[PDB]
Amino acid sequence: GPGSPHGNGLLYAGFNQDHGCFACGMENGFRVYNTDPLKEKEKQEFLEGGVGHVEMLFRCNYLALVGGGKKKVMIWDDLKKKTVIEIEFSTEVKAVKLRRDRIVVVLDSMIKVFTFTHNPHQLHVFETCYNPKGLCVLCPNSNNSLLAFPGTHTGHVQLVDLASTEKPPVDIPAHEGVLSCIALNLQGTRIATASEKGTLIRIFDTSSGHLIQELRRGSQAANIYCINFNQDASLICVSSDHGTVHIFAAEDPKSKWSFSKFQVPSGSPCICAFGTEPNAVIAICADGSYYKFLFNPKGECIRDVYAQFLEM
Repeated sequence: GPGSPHGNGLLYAGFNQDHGCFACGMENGFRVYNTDPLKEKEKQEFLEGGVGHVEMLFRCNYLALVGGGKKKVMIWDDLKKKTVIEIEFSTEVKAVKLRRDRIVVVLDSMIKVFTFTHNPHQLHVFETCYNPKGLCVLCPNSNNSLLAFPGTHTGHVQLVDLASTEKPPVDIPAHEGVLSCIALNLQGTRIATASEKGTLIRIFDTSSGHLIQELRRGSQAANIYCINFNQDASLICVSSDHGTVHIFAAEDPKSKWSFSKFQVPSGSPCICAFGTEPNAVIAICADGSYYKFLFNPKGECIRDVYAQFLEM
């Protein structure tokens, strides 16, 4: 009985590519929500072993699930409502990423890439640094198969084009310190990264590896928990493990510092993404609380929605 941090069964929460849905991995299965307006869309509460990581690929009606036991990847067919592919590993799976034609499995010190077939065939293995958080982004766009992940050298990001594997990877010396957070924009053209120091968020071009914007979260260290771009990557939001969410101008900004910030009253970690409307940010906490805040560059953030999403 390892339980859950909040005693509510929630082991994992994450957004899909455009943040219109989020999924929770629970001790008894998984749950999927429409993000905004908040709506429960699927609840599986009778999956033995639970689910500790959930990846969504609704465009193909699939999810990828990591069993609570951490050694099985299960491809869930969301029309059939069942697992149709299982891959077992001899080490703990930290994350899984999907696109239409690839299953990407993130282990502690390597990333394995498979075909998305009834019998997955391993195509590539990329060594990483130790990667306990399972950092890895995979663009699902038809015309952008970017895979990016922490390189073996501390602070570096490796960028691979799964569509053109013979071209050499791009090696970004993103930070001096251990990487803690990596995020991809919706177009797959920009990645944002933070080290465990968490004072500076850096945005890089995914073709050249060049640094395009550095943002300052603060002068003191923080544990960065989530980063996400808005729809056109004109803004990013950044959350800490204390539940503070900063909103930055990402492109030729007035300031390197955030122009708006809010903090969820639990003081606990949240994931964050922009809502359906461009002046709103969604924050979701493992304690089961959902928040939608409005923002204005010259005003305080105000709370538009509060909900306990595990009560639908």
